[PDB]
Amino acid sequence: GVTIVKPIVYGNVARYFGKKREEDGHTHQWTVYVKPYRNEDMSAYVKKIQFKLHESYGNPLRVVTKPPYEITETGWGEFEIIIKIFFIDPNERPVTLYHLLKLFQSDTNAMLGKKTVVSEFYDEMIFQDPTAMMQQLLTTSRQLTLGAYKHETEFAELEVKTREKLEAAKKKTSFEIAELKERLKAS
Amino acid sequence: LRDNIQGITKPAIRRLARRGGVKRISGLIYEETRGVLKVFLENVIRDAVTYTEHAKRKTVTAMDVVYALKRQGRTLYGFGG
Amino acid sequence: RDNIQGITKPAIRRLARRGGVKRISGLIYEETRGVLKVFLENVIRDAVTYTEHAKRKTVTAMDVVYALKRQGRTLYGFGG
Amino acid sequence: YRPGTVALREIRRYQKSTELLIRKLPFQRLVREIAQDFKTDLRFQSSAVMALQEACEAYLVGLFEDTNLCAIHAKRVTIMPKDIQLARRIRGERA
Amino acid sequence: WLSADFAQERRWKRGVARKVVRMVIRHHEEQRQKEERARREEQAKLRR
Amino acid sequence: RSRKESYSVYVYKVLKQVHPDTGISSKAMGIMNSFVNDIFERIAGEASRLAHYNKRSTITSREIQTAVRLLLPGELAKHAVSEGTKAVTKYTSS
Amino acid sequence: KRSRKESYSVYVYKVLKQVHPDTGISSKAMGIMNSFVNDIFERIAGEASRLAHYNKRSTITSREIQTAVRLLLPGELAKHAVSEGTKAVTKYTSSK
Amino acid sequence: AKSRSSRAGLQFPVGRVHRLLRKGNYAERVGAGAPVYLAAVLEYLTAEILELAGNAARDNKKTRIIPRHLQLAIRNDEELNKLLGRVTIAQGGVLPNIQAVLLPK
Amino acid sequence: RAKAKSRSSRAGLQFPVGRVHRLLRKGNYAERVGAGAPVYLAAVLEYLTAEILELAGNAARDNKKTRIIPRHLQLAIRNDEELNKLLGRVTIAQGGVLPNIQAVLLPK
DNA sequence: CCCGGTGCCGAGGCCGCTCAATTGGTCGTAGACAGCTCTAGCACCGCTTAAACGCACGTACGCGCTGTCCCCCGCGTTTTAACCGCCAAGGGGATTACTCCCTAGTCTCCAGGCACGTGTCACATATATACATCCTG
DNA sequence: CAGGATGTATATATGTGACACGTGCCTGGAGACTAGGGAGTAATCCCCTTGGCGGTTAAAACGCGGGGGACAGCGCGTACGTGCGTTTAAGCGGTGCTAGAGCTGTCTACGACCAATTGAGCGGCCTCGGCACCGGG
Repeated sequence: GVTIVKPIVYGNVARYFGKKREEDGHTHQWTVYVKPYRNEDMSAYVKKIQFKLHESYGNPLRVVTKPPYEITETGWGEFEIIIKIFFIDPNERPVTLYHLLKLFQSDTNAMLGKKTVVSEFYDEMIFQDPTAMMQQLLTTSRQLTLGAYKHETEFAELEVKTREKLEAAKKKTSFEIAELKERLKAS
Repeated sequence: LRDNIQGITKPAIRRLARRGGVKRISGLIYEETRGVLKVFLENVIRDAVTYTEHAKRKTVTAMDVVYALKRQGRTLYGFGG
Repeated sequence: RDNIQGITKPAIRRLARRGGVKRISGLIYEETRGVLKVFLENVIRDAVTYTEHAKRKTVTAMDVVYALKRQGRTLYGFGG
Repeated sequence: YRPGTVALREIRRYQKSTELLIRKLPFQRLVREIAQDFKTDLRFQSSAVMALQEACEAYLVGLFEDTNLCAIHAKRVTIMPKDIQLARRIRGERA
Repeated sequence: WLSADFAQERRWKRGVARKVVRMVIRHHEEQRQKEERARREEQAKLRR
Repeated sequence: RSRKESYSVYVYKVLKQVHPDTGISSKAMGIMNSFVNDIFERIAGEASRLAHYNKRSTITSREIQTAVRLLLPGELAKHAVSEGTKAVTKYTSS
Repeated sequence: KRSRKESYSVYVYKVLKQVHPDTGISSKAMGIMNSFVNDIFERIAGEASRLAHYNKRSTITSREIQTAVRLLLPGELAKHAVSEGTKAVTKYTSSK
Repeated sequence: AKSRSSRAGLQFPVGRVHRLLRKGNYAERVGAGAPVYLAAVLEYLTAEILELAGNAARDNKKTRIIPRHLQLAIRNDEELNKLLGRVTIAQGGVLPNIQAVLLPK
Repeated sequence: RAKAKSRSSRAGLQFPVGRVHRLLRKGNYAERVGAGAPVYLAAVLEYLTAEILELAGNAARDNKKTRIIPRHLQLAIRNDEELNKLLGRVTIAQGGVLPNIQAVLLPK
């Protein structure tokens, strides 16, 4: 009768190189990741995360062993990545997720000139009637870092929400400074 | 932090082997050296943090590292004042 | 005197068996004899150094244990 | 150049100098990584980090010096993983 | 060179004469302690 | 005769507690006594070194705890520390 | 409010200059030198303490230190250090 | 009236441990709980080794711990092995193990 | 009192006999220390230091350097037979190693 | 290697005494804790670029195979001494007597350890031809 | 049997880092001078544990024979080195900020210390039974 819910976010970021590379023809860098929604240490209950890529790469089955779990790579086309999260308790069935690697922007986002492409989704790992060890591990999770933890996608919207503060403060500061300096020098 | 063991690159390991006298190096020697260096740092820093926590200090001083290396048998001069 | 040959070929072979070897070379015995002689010389030197300070005419298993501990070969069974 | 000449050159070059062979900024991050697993928000002194790097470099130099002989024992010039494994086993670290 | 010498010789002299009168007190004490050692010799004959 | 001394009685009591029916020979008892003495020496030396490092003129339960941490490998350290802390807590309550 | 830390650099440089008038020493070399002095001091003092504890004596003496030096120093360095210590203990007790 | 060993619930001689600590020149002031803690750790290690050696000797149809089985336990336990690595148990022997390369077939 | 003479000067040593005695008496080593123990200890330490300094200065002159650096210490230690045995389990920072290339890895 | 019989000396339990552990009582001192601060550790951002990463190519080193030659390995018989008990006595340890050496305390005093500024005093970095020191012909 | 073609020294120079050298501070040390303590040196002397005699078989040793393992020669393959080009984050040092290691000041519980009392431990002794030894399956 014990149900534990762990919120997580899994996704990918991508940066366009501006031109097709001559070495391998790739056009984008991308990082595929799972990270926690809360500021908590996934390593207390995750043994490893395996990411299975498209068969174009020299090895498609990548592995990561510490949170925030992520892999950085390069590519030119979109493909589905299978993320298999294994838990410390071998009696617990690992979780399977399918992430559509997004590298290209939509027309609306392309017109806005945004420097990064992001696709990420929120999910909740549900452990129903978990073992005593697994329950203790899930309940004893510690905080990951003392800093803030945040989410990115819709990237254009988050960037606009950031700039709505940033440019306002910058313009205020700029104009106020210019006025102060000019008045003081005129006297 | 994470995956900072990869901050020990193939040129660095090859220079460390050149300084040890090795002429030709294999491919998996780099992974073996990273794994061995990580295991060594694990014990050294565990001893250092054990000497630190016991002192109720928030900073790992150089004397803590010196004492850890002495415990592990690697007496290190040049950092004992 | 030169009674170092007391550690004979069959004794060295039995030591090798206990160490897990199933085949010995022809030049291993003269090397094992020298290695054992150096190890002894060292341990006995430490034991005699302890005994001289102790002012005892008889070398003791306690002095042997102290010598072994100094050399790092800690031994249990003889009171230390 | 013939394979091996530029390598013996680097051998003679790095067996002559004494500077650190591992990069500071990358090695300090590894040190802080390994310290995170023991204490959160842990501070380190520059002298402590330098001592750690020196100890690591000396240990690795000794390990490679033993691995060189382990490889030469098998009439081989290239050091293979079993060489470092035998070195560690006979040292007593993974016996 | 000589100024510090006199200052040093003064502290040395008052120290030297000091320890002199000093062993003088210990000597007189040693005479009473000499009688006490004779008493201890009497006690040693007692013990024998 | 003199009075050579050993933990034989307490070793035998712990042996009875762990295996009520399994005895121990004299050679084994002497080896166990030597092991206990060596571990005592090592732990006390490490505690004195910790005291000298911290500039403390006294070896306390915390010093002994840190010395045991600096010597026992992992699970053994975690169990010995728990045993020592429980023993000291039960002692402080009497 | 000063936090002054001691060291053997004042005497390690005196011996250095008396055994080599023209040669100096850097600060890092002086630190390594002081570390060596501290390490060997600890070694010899611990060995003398061990000898005293084995002989059931609560005080360390010149004889314990001599046997400790004989045990620690190897071969033809032990003899030299022991002769130096013996000569010093005899020139010190002669009121010179 | 009450021995500190029984007070703390230990079997080892807390008092003898305190005496040895204060007489071994380890420090000028032995804490009240330092000897209790040390005796507890020693008792824990002794119980571990005794249990292992007991059930190693009883695994060979015996009913009396011997040096052979003490050594077997010390070398089979990965923790006790790291602890007593450079230690040699007299009359303990070695572990039965033959390399595959030496083995036939 | 009489002009105070230091124990180091009385013996003929440079290392601090007073500080050595302080360490010995307040340390784990023993309850109380005799007057002869710290003198002997300081003399031995001074001898070891003089020896290693001579070797380091020789290495420095060989390398054409006036300042003894950790290179001249490492080279001296690993070239000397007995000092190498004394400091075998001791690593020196920025000291380096010897150019000991195995004869089997040379051009043929 | 496993099983039933006999056998013995070493394990384990009891007796008794004493010396260490314990109980009670005191002083003081190192420490626990709060107050203050100022260094150094942390974070960040930009100009520079040296090192790292990726890829091509082939050359030399791993590695697998084969063949000879012998140098250990198993077995039989032959020769030496390790091993298991007695018998002096030479040392290792109890017991008593006693003194040189160190402890403890308190002044008196030479000496070294930095804060600071000043003046020398290496050799790291830079520059170039001289010397190997290759390697493809 | 050369020579472009690299790489590695060798020597010289200079000016900024760092040894090097006063100038006075003082506070933690270093020694001198009485008084008190104490443990180990020294001389006996009782008592076990060595070192020294003659046999018994058990292991060391010597030999033999052939067999399987070491070592050398050789060749196939591939991967590990070197060079070139692209890429990245490492080194620099410039600025901003505050966190806590460290100094400091006060008040206090814990432990060394000393004296008396008590029983836990240990030498000693004896009875006994777990495993050493052994011959048939």
